[PDB]
Amino acid sequence: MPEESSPRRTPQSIPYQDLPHLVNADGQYLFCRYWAPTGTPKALIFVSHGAGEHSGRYEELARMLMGLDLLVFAHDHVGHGQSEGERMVVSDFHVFVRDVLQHVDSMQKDYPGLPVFLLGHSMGGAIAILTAAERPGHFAGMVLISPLVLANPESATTFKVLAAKVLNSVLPNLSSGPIDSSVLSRNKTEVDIYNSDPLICRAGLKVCFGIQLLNAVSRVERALPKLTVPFLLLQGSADRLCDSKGAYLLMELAKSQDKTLKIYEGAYHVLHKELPEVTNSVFHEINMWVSQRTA
Ligand SMILES: O=C(c1ccco1)N1CCN([C@@H]2CC(=O)N(c3ccc(-c4ccc(F)cc4)cc3)C2)CC1
Repeated sequence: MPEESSPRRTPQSIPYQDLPHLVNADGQYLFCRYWAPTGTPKALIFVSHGAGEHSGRYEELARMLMGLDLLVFAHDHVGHGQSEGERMVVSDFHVFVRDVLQHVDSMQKDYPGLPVFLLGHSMGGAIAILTAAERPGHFAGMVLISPLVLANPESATTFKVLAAKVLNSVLPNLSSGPIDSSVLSRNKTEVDIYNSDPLICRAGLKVCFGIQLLNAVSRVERALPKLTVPFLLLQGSADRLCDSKGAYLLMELAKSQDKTLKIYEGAYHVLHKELPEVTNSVFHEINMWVSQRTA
């Protein structure tokens, strides 16, 4: 008599059968999160995290959105957090977009008729832009916190010089330095918390993953003229990763009839984990923007 194989587990050894999950098109398990209101939801909102992090970093923002009677959902992208995959490896950037679409499609089946929004930060913001561009007219709105639109010219040059070797030769272990958290938030407590979270990937960016991030920038650039979804764009002027010029480029090139930009003077990259004055303002502005577009 044949027997079923040992239960499939997260990279942290927890059986997926004990957790909310989804199996993507490549047969990889993605860990899922849900924050649902007690009544009937007004809308659905997908939360898209960035490179090296995971959906658990959005707990407070998700609970604020749930308090507005929206059903919030998320997953850890492939190679991240509690999902499967070689850490910070992706065969092609589109895998991230494909997986977001599968989860959105799955959720719209269980809750039909509801409008669906996207919220993304950094690489997760590039994913949100590409997801909306793939389905024009389908999403009710998008909230972008420092999206990857234009990379910091210094970081782009470093990755274009490191790609030069990998694209022309076989160098599977080639990597750049790790994500420097101290220059991504002025809130030292938040930097310390990020540095203490075991689910964050602290290794240096592999050149093959940096190539997929440069692909994402190129794809976002082509997608901008086709974007029509309503969006709220939050950007810090002292962003060392996602150059503020990209936020201005997104306001200029998108065709969306409903687009708004809020610049946070002197703020660093991670606006939702910045100084309390900035983070409180970010939560308030997202609350107002989504409240005005839901009923
Ligand atoms: O919560 C925190 C935190 C709290 C306090 C301090 O930090 N986070 C740290 C930053 N991290 C970002 C997510 C993401 O996509 N990152 C990233 C973006 C572009 C790149 C990029 C690099 C080179 C390039 F050429 C293009 C893009 C690299 C990484 C980072 C979000 C989570």
